[PDB]
Amino acid sequence: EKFEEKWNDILDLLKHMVAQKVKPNLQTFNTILKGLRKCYSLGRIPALQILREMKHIGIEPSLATYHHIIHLFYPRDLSAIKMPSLIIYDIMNELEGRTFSPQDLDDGRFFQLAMSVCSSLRDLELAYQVHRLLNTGDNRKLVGHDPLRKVY
Amino acid sequence: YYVDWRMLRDLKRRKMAYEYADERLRINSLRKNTILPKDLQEMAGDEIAALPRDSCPVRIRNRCVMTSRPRGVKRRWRLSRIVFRHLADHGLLSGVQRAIW
Amino acid sequence: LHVDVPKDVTRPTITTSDEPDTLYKRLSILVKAHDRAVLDSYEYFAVLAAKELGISIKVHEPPRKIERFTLLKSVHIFKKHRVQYEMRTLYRCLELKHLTGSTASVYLEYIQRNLPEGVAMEVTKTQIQQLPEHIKEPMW
Amino acid sequence: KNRAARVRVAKGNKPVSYEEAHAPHYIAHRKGWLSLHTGNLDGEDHAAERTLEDVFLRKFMMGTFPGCLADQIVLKRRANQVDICALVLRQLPAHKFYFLVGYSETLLSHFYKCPVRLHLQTVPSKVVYKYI
Amino acid sequence: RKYLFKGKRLSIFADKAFADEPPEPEASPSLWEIEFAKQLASVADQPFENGFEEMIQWTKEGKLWEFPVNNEAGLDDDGSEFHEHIFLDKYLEDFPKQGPIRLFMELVTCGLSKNPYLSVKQKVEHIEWFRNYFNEKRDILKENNIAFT
Ligand SMILES: [Mg+2]
Ligand SMILES: [Mg+2]
Repeated sequence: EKFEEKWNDILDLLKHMVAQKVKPNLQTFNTILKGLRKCYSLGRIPALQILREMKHIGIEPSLATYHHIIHLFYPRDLSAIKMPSLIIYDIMNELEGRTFSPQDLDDGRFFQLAMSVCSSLRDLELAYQVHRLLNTGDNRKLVGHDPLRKVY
Repeated sequence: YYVDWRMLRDLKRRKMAYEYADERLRINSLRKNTILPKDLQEMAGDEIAALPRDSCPVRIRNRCVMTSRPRGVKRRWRLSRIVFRHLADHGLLSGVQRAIW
Repeated sequence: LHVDVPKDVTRPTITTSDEPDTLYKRLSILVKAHDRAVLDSYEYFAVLAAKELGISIKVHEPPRKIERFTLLKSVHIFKKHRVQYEMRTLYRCLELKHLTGSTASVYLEYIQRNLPEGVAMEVTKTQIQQLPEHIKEPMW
Repeated sequence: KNRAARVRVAKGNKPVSYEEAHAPHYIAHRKGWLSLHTGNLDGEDHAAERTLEDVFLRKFMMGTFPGCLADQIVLKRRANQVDICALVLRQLPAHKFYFLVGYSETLLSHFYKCPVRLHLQTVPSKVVYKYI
Repeated sequence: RKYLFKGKRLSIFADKAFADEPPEPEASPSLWEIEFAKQLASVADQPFENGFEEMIQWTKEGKLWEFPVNNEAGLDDDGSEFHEHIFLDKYLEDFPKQGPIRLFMELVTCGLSKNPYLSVKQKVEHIEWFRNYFNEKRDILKENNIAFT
């Protein structure tokens, strides 16, 4: 019923992960962010904090981890198109030239979602950056499956 | 089904010779020398005789694998002259041509 | 591709070991085929590949072999009437010189993977190594 | 008279392909070899086993593509790879060819324990070299 | 403003001074871990793009020969050595040290040493067969003045 209680509960599981000397993995953070996509409005500040904590621990954000942050910051059913967020530009700068490997089950989703946000923003320069990232190394393998390859 | 009952008998002769190859080698070695007592050699002459007749490898005949023809076979292809000519005259053997010179 | 080009193509990892490399004084590659033209095309591909990697190569044509045999033309009798068949083997020898073991593996893979159908190779590597350490010093 | 692999004359109404038109003595002169392996080269082994595989591979393709073969198939062995190049008439629907290619490749790769690939060039109809 | 890596973090966890202390295979791969790995592969599973990518997959699966060709790839005779194949007189100790049987077994072990089509285990089996054969024929040998074992 209450998000604040719900969030404090999920955090309690994380606190018991340190009491029992259990270290988190990529999936642990990806799971929390995938859950946060329900509360688009209130999950923005929590979502950024997780990614900062991911780097400090030493877990490397994968394409799936950004796929969730994008969904949370650029809603498809977004009425407020007047002043969209600028995070997508920073993410692409962060991932410029990097090569990625399969490390989660939502890695394919990232590329299809990134182009959609570009079409919504009508920024063709960003679309070239996203496509340029797809061509580096063997990133082409994470474009998506039959449903998402033709959408991208 | 094999081509005929003659090819079937030949196939069994080939599989019983493989079973008795080491045995017939070890026993026959005791006979093909002049270093062992003749009493042992006379007895080894009968142990080899007692083995089944189809274990003997000289009862194998090379037959065309496709027509089971006993004579006329070419050992490199295992085919009779008649079957070989049919494949050769149709361009189906790799590198076989007619000899003109 | 006119506008869409790979950016940073991934290349295999080649790690230099600490073991010393083999030294091949000579490396003779005898290709065989029923067709002379295929050997000519393979000779051009192999000589071009060697020259591009820095390898020293020479080529000659060992004498061809023709194997002929006779058969009976008819299915029954008519002994005097026969049919003769032949198989022709042609050779091209690619003699390479002064190759390290890393250069000979990459070259042989590249040319063996591109060996046409109906072509047989016979590599004859000639390695050069020092004397055994025991043999170096006479010990009674 | 010689009767071997010779498509005899009729009254000018018998279509014959390039392969059929030429008698055995034109092998290596006007027409090449349908199968190309290294087993008949000098000092090479396993001619018998390559030849038996060819006989079967030809009977398999005739039955698997019944009435859909425009000419005899060409077999090409490189290393352990086998390559089957067949001229096929455009009788069957396109999707049926994809099924028979997947089936015939997998079945022959598990039967001879080699990688086998099928290469199909579709013709609108049989190509006639001459009418004899 | 919305800096991805500048700002407050949850801070529930601490910097990993110790990293990956427990080994990855803490137990033999469970069904849960074996099945998740199969799904990770499917994430990047795309069809072959050319003959090179097809050949790359065949090689990893053993379907296609490795290059340059090695005619003895995967053919190790029990990790034996040349001295094991060539020097076989250790196995003739049970036999008489001299006499006709020794003269015969010398010829047998000489041929076995020159045999490239048998493994050491098979060669030993040939020697063992003769040991049991002569043991059975002890009485005939004794008549001929040959003493076996
Ligand atoms: Mg019958
Ligand atoms: Mg005989």
